[PDB]
Amino acid sequence: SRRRVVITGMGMLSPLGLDVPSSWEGILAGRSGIAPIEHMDLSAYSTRFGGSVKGFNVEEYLSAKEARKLDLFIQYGLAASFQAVRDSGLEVTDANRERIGVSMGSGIGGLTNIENNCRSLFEQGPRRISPFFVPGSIINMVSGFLSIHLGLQGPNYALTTAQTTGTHSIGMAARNIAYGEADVMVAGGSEMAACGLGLGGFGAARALSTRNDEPTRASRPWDRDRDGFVLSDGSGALVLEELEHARARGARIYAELVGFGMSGDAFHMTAPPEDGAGAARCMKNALRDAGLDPRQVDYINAHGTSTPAGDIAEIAAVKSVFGEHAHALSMSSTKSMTGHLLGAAGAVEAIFSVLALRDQVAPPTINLDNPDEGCDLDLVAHEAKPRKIDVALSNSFGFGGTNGTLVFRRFA
Amino acid sequence: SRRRVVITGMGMLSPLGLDVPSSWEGILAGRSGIAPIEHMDLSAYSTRFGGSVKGFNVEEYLSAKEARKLDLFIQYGLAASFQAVRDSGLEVTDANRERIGVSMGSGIGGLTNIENNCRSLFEQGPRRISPFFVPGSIINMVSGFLSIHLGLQGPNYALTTAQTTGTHSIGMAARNIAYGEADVMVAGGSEMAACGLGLGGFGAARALSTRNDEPTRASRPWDRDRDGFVLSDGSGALVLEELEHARARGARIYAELVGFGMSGDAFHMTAPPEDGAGAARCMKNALRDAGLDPRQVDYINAHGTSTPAGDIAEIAAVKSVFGEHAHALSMSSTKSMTGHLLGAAGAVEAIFSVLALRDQVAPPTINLDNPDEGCDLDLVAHEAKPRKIDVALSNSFGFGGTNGTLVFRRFA
Ligand SMILES: CC(C)OC(=O)c1cc[nH]n1
Ligand SMILES: CC(C)OC(=O)c1cc[nH]n1
Repeated sequence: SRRRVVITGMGMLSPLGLDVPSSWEGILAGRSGIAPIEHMDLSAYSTRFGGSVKGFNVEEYLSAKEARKLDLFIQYGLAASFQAVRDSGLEVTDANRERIGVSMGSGIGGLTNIENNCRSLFEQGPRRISPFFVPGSIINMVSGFLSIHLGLQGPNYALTTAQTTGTHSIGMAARNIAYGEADVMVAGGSEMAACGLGLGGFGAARALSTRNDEPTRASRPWDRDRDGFVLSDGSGALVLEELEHARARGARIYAELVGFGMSGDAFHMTAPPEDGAGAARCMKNALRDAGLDPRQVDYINAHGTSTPAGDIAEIAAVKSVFGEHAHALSMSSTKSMTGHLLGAAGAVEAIFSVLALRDQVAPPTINLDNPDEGCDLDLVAHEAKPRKIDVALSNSFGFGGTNGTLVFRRFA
Repeated sequence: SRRRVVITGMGMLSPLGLDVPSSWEGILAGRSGIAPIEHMDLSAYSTRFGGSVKGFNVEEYLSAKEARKLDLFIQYGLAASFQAVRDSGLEVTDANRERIGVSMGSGIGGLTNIENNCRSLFEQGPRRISPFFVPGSIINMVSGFLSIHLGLQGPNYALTTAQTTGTHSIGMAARNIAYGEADVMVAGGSEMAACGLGLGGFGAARALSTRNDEPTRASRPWDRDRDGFVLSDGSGALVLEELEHARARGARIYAELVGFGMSGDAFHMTAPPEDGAGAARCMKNALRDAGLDPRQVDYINAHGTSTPAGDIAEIAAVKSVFGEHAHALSMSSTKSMTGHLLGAAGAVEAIFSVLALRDQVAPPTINLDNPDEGCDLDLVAHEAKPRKIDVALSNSFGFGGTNGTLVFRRFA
């Protein structure tokens, strides 16, 4: 028998807010966080908008001198991590520091910093590269810096599974705890790929919406006029904790993490199978892991990226796993409002699923004006829907056909 | 509960060879794979040599049309993976495809492809960025592409823990199998960071040997005249398999994976603690996980990077863990010959530890002409040493204070 894993702290930066409550208020209000990007010249680019973190002050977390050593994706991950630990009320001691670890990841990592160092290298040569370039850019430095700042000596690692990172990081941190390798883990993801190589890279593959004239309507999952995903920045972190450890210190418990599934499509480098067969195996794996019947699922936070192929494949997977119950559950994409935070998408979407359980409200899919052929489920179009939610599922699918599913249940 | 995990296949690209047998021959001969770098002009750099993969032909594995879209680290990862799956004799079928996954990691990933696309962006513009930029450069796509080519539908992910990547990848893939998430995993790492940004960034940190006049003598772990690590390229992959699954099909078993340790130092972004406190915690976790008496350890494949602080912290950790027995075991650094493959270092060094068990020989630490103060263990100076080896341990330490230990033993 495994130990049980509960959520006792959450932290976030998103295009809707600098913490969880501000973000969640934007989610329930149906607000968009998408705007034209201000921090660079995008004249030559086919996409000029995305979800930026507005008003972030790294000096609430680090000295200006510490912060100069670290890429934005690392600053964002540290901010979500410090928020989640504070939110949990956990006290790190000599008695428990070896039982507390970190799994914070990223899809694309230190693109901005690499881009800024390339400028210096071609302009002036290698003498102008920062001494902190390597440690300040590598994906495991959110886990490393957090562990150094807080004295965490438990398992210390980072996942990178592109758009699935946040979901895999959380699920494998839950495994660490379930099988007794740690009592507490800080887990999630962070991303800041709005540089030329990000917008340019995804733009070259024709993956991005180009609705430059109306950025707030660009992200429209399952709508007949969708034209690709919206690139967004930010971070999510959750304090995962063994149940008996949480109860002993009187921790506030948001929800229980009951299931985790993984699968590979083994199909294509960027496209899903049109029946979403890998996403179907993943969800069934997560439900078998939790000991749940499909009929017990009330709410799905979809991957729902606003791509032609992805959105439909996910409807097919849900119809196949849930049969008739596909028309009773509610499913929405919060990416209609946040855009796609890539490696952080699963971390902020885990937090939205947990708060959907806490508040007993399904977040809306905004911009769902004309649902496409076969998109006939309850996708919570336009407006938040209060409803009963005992079980919430969160899905992430990524480049390489790598899939993750998390199942959260109410804890009483 | 926990199932046992064995090694049934191995694969490698290194500075010593284009497969496992050729690389291992070089190891037991005391041959250096370090040479002046040919593929670019380094006259502006303080380090002008390293361990390149010499004479690699990707058209032994993949069409030139596919290879053109993939960073070298992906090419190197696929080559090692294809060798390991063939070496295992495993047949992938509809009956087992959902039970075979992959965890191939990298420390920095597609830095050469990123540097080339940065040139295009700055010298020309974003219209010249490759449509294959993202899927040809991001770390999770060795796992991605390998699943696509072989039809692997099991757990599909990637670790990024800097110089610890290869050791954590193998260790967490063994956990997947032990706990029933998969019956087979392809696990290890790949690196190719030998571009301007890579040599420049490690250069800016003064981390690299500048022994340009004698490259084969630069990597000299525990020697008094060491002056930093040597940057090297390549990949290691291993087929991990549940014991009864391996027995059922009549697999050739190289060794058993009995122990895995993780720990965080929580000390510094890049420097080890002088007493090797985090390495010592990590090795003790691994030895308890394996159900062993520390006096059972016959051979240690050291991290042994040839840095002033790293090499001596590692002696201190070994003396603390093993006491008087630290004088009876043999410890060596294969980095003396290969240099530091970073994210792949733990993967090739796991394979070198397994072959030390098959052939009952400790690989040499070459270049160890004048051992430093307190470096008075058996460090197998100059020449390979045949001896009894029932238990072999492989250590990796990384930036962020991330630590990993693998314990292997002989199997009936
Ligand atoms: C991103 C792509 C590889 O996957 C999807 O969009 C998807 C949707 C349902 N299953 N996979
Ligand atoms: C890579 C660096 C942070 O750590 C080491 O070299 C080391 C040696 C013993 N403990 N850690």
